[PDB]
Amino acid sequence: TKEQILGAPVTCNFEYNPRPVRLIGTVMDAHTEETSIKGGLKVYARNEETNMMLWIPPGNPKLRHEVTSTKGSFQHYLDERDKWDEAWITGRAR
Amino acid sequence: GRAPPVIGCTRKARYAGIDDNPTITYKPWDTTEPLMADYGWTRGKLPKFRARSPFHRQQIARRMVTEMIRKDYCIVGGARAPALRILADHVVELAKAGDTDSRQQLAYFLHDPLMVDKAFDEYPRRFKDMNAKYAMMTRLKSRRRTDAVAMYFVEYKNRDMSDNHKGEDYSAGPERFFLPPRIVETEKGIQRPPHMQMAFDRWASKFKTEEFHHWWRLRHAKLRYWGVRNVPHPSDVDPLWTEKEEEEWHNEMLANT
Amino acid sequence: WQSGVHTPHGVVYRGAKMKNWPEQRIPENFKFTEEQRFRTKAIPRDVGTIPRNFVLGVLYRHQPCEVGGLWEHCTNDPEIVLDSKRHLREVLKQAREEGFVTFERDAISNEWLCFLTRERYEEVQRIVTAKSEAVDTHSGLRGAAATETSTYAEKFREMNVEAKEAHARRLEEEVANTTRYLRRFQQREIDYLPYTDLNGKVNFMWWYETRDVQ
Amino acid sequence: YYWPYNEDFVPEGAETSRFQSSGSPGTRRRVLQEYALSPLFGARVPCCVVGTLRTAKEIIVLKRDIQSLLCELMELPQGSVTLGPLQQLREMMLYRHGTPLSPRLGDERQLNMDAYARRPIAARTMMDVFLAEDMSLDEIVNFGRLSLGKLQIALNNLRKENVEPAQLLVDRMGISYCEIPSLDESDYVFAEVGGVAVTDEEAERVAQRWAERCE
Amino acid sequence: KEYRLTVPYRSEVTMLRLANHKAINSNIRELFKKPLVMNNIKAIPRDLGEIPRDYVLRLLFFHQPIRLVDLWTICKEHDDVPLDSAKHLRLVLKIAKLQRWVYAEKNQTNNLYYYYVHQSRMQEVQQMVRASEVRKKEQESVREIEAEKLRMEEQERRKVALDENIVALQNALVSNIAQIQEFDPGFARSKI
Amino acid sequence: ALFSCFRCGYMYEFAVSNSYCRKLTLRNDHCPRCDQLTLFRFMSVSGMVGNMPFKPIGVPGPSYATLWWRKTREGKEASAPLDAVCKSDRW
Amino acid sequence: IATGGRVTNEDRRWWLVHLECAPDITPGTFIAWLDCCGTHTCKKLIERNIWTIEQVAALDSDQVDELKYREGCLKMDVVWEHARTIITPLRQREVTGGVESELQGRIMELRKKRELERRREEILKERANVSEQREETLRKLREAIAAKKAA
Amino acid sequence: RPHFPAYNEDVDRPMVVPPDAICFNCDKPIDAGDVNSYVWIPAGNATVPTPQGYFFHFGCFKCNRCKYRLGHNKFYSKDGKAWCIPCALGRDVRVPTRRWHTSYVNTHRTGSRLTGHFFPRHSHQMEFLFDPN
Amino acid sequence: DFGRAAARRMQLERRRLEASTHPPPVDPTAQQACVLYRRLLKAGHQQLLVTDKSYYARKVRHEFEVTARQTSARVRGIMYERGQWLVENKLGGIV
RNA sequence: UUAAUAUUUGUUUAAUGAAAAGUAUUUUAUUAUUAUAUUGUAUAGUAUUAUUAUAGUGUAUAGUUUUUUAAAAAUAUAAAAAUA
RNA sequence: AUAUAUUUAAUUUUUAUAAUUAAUAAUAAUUAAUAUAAGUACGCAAGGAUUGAUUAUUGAAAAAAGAAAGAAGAAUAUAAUUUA
Ligand SMILES: [Mg+2]
Ligand SMILES: [Mg+2]
Ligand SMILES: [Zn+2]
Ligand SMILES: [Zn+2]
Ligand SMILES: [Zn+2]
Repeated sequence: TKEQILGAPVTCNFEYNPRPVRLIGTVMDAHTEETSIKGGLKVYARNEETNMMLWIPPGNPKLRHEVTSTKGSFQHYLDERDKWDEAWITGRAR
Repeated sequence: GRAPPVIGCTRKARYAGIDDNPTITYKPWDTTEPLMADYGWTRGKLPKFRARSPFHRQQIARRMVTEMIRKDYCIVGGARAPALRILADHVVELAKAGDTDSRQQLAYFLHDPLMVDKAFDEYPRRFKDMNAKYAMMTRLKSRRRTDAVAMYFVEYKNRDMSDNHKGEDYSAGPERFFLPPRIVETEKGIQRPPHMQMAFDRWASKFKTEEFHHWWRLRHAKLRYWGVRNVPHPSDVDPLWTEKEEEEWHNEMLANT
Repeated sequence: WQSGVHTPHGVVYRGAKMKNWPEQRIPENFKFTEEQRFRTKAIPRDVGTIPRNFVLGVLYRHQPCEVGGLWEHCTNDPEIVLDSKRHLREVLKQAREEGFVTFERDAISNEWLCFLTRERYEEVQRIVTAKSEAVDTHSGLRGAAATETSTYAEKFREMNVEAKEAHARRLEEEVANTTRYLRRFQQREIDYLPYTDLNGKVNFMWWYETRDVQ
Repeated sequence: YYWPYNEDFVPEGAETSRFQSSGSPGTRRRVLQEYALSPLFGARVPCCVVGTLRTAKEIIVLKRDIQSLLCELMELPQGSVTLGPLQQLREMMLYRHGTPLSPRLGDERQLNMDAYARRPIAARTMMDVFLAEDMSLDEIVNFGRLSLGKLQIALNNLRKENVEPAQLLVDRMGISYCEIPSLDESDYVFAEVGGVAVTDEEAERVAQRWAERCE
Repeated sequence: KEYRLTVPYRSEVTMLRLANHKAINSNIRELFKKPLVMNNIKAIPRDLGEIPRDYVLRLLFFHQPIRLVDLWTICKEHDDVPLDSAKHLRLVLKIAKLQRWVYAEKNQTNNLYYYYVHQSRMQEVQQMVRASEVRKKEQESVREIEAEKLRMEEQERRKVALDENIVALQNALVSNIAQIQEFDPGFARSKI
Repeated sequence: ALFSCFRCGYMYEFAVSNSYCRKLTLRNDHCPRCDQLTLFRFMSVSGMVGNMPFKPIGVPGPSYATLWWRKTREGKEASAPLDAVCKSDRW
Repeated sequence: IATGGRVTNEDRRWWLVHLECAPDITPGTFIAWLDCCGTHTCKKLIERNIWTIEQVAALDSDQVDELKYREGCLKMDVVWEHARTIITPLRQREVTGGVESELQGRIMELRKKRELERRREEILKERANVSEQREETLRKLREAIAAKKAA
Repeated sequence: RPHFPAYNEDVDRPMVVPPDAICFNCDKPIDAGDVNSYVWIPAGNATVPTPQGYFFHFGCFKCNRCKYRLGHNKFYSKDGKAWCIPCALGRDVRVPTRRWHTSYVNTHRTGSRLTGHFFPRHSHQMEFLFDPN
Repeated sequence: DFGRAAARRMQLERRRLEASTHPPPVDPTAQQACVLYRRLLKAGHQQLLVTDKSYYARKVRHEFEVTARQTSARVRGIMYERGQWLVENKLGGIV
């Protein structure tokens, strides 16, 4: 369920040339409870200076994402939500 | 992956089916819960009868459901009948659920807390043995003369399993709108709940005064000044309630016990 | 409220029971899901005149009370009207909102105590005296029994201060014993029925009766 | 914008249940392989599905007598036949054919190949008949064919006329249909689980583990 | 024509904005929006006299001087204030200037209030306030004495309360004894 | 909405729907402190009963007075004397 | 789950492979976890005094018929089939947790715990040692400044 | 545009009609809540007399010296009595052209409702809400 | 503001208190600087396969001689710590 | 002819005294108190039963009770994303 | 700023079924990044072409033979998910 999935760190390895990209980003939302071809997953990954909001679809052989926390961490979800909101409002040019 | 040939939620025709393509579409609110459905011309929504605004439409729906729960039936016109039937089904669902949240939601929706209580008292035991479609809608062959709109008689199904309205005959209305409704000869000895009986007696005794006769004659005068035809003169009008008529109606009420 | 799902197994509350509520047995392996436990909604208890007067009578008996032993005192009270600790907490919250009692914290034992407000202490005393007179009028006894009770009351009044305190302790412990004994023979059934007031709000009307169990 | 989840969506200081066995994808794949190669629990093979033209509300009162008479029909000791849940076939106005919820017909193409149509509905409420679990599929299908033949003879006798268990089932119980369900082939063997091929030795290991767990 | 009015589920603020009825505890802002000849809202009754005068006099003699905003903030900082607004403070100060109680002198860029005309009477009022504080301390000592008396009265209340508890528990005891005698009198005869 | 008694100042909260917009200003409700029928006035504003279209359940939300009134009667410093008797989360 | 009207081997395998996604589900967990177990179904089961997946699986076909055609539980058959399908591995989880333990082991559990605590202590020891070196360098700078002032 | 809140929140300091309540010009008891014939002027002060606002009768809210109405609906308290500004400043008695022995004032603090104490009252009350404790 | 903003401000205040308790890192002295230089040179000549040892020594000399003398003392200490990290982590991947 | 037209369409009331103006058949309009002849009390205007609260006092919770219709274009208002 | 006439775009509501012909929307003088022919041909040499491929620019189109006064939903996307 949402309350137990959102907020979990996700390790995503994307097979891209010339070197696969390795990211770690918390779950922000899920589109399906059980497994499905339209499962969907919303992940916020922040690098050293880059913040991105990825929507990884399930079943792609090149986009291998694994959930590792095994738990929800709703407070961590809230913290990451606030971080993304502040970064998104800041990034606009003024 | 690519996008559909028509991207975004595009309003289709009234009788066009679903598309079943990936489209980011949001609902206004959770319409799956009773009495929270949306009105529209698609198939997932109730047929929106004509109203000045969605607020006015919801007010009309609330008064419709209130009168429906009050007198067990309602004669409506046009697209109001499917909405009334579906909302009556929703009310029966809430009554059978019988949660405190269901009580509070039906109280938020209805105009009468006494009708909320009457529903939650009668409808569970009345429709315990029914799965769905608790209300029946019958299209009448007579139309409203003013706007030629199609009329529909909407009612509840389990008439005999109900505490109130047990044995009531709706083939013809009562003699007066404040008198108790007709009763078949077979169910003459039936008895009504005392609280509903007292409420009806109070509301009916409201109309037994002379100030109501004055309101009646003044309404005659108003509708005659407003150009409405076939409205007699307040000199030719006669009161709806008199002493001998009340006496014989009391005799008939004691006969029906 | 069931013994297994809402409380750990083995515990039971010595108080008034709800009418027609079955005390069904729950298996020992029963456990709630972490997500299912969040969406649990309890029915509202009665914070009305009878429960608040009962709790005020207990708080007037024990001057002052402590929140830990308050449930024990309520269980020892003969005419208990509370359903469980949740009902007790709700009645305490209602009394706090109405201003009958206040909650202080002792800096010595680091525990919360429930004191009676000075402005409402007179009304609490009036309620306690009216309840005592009602219990006296309802209690039935013969001439000799009434004479013996009056003599015992006169003796307890003529006794000293510490003598009266020890007599009160003995009397309350014997009352606790006789209540634990009589509970096996009769209980207090609480019945409820929801309704809606003129403001569209849902509230319950409650009845309290006593029924013999054999 | 608005986030779909508010702050009060999860109470603070409360933990949620874990949604996977371990964070390691290898351990996840191994546990998935175990649960995929596990034997199909709760799966039973009915000898015959018996159906009537009445409704479940009318057959519930007679379901026990149907069990006893089916035991007498199988000529088995009392208590060897178990009736599954009553399935009320969908009352359909258009009657699509082949659906599991479609009402059965008193005719089949193999029975009347040269018939230009089918015969009207014969069953509207069905129930499976299960034997003991230790019995083999050969005995199951033998008992099914025996019951089918006996019920067909009883229906023919009833049609020709207007103490035997079949006659009682057809007259008193109102039973008017019996079929032999085809074997369910939905569960396909997992050649690979999680992309890793399942070797014969590993499959035998999982089978032995599940046998020891059942023992 | 308003979206908030056309929305099917009206908010509480939206329903408040429809409170144009001239009534007790109605939408005062929505009733003031309409003209004065339409809404029956008279002028604001501002209480003037010695009650706000002495208060602002003490609060100004404490600092001597302060600006208008500083005076308003220092007054609002307290709990009991006969002044409802800075405009009320301004009117009180203006009446005091007319009666020669406070005088406003303009500095390089601001105005400050001082007590120069009634400086002797201002010191007299300050000494009266100090004597009132001393009388409040004496009343606090008398309240400590009355608290000792109330401790005696509370000991008497504890005596009568324990007597009431005894007479109640004895009643509950005899009631339970009667019930147990009705059900199974063996336990009652054993307890005597 | 949040209402207070005219005689004693007792406060209780209850959301107002579209069927009771006439009773939003003044409510004739039974007061538990006065033990009789008293007039209740509108004090502070809650969010709403229904849902704003395409807006979450939080929108609009109660005012700062309603949030402060709740926090004084139920919160950290308010439920602490009540968490020792029952701990409402449990029975 | 739709089931198209009847539970099949594919649906049973679906439930079996999804049993991995619920390690904390025991045979004694509440009945609301089973598929197609609505509020009406759950309330009717609680009336029947059925608070457990074990008690759902231990039901009889006649009881299921009573619940489906006289109480109003439409997917009671689906709930009962799900319970009967998943009850057998739940007993194993409860008695020993075989599928959960034989794949990790207490040895690996304690190894992971010890390595976690050692790494967490090393992370703080790194900062402790770097602060010690910083303080030592500050003292050396003080000594060098004293020597330069003496010079 | 009006620049004042509506429905002043009294959660910090409730303004209720006291059980005992006398007048300022009359020192006689008034009706508490049954009739709004009195005039309530609240300011949130316990300053004597009649704390949390004094009270006046509609007929008696007039000046006590000249027995006339008020100019701008503003009275002057003078040793326990309510005078008018021309009376307090020492000017001559001026007879008003409008109503003589009664002033334009609403009933039950309706005219003094748009100004006074609102929410929040103090600064330490907002930080009580925004802090978790 | 809100409760979450207040908690965030309190956490930031605690972190700032800890950071103020911690001192500015280091201004390295000549002795330990030469020790680190010798360690770097010896580690390069021990494990430097394909990279020119002469070019590596020239780069290290250029760093130690111009970069620290150009930058500030805090950056000098940061460079000292980074050089120690390189010595302990095999020149940071210089193969 | 336009004209099978445009337009109308009566399902829910938050407010309190004159005079100009209006004379509409007030059948005894009122039923009485006081005192003292006589005289007169219900309805505007903008060609109308019309965008309409005539602002002379005065204050107020009486809810002080006539707005059809089952999809569309164009137009008219109101809202209108994590694009700029 | 007007549909009055002409002219257009549609429609005259399951027609089991486009296509014998009328008429009718897409007849390369493309542009930019790469890579290959090739580091070729051709140049004294430095140099260095032509050139069919992928992207880039994101769309797809069939006219006339059947019974007609409700909502082409018995409406809360099921051709009745149990139903008194
Ligand atoms: Mg006119
Ligand atoms: Mg046709
Ligand atoms: Zn009150
Ligand atoms: Zn007065
Ligand atoms: Zn004056």
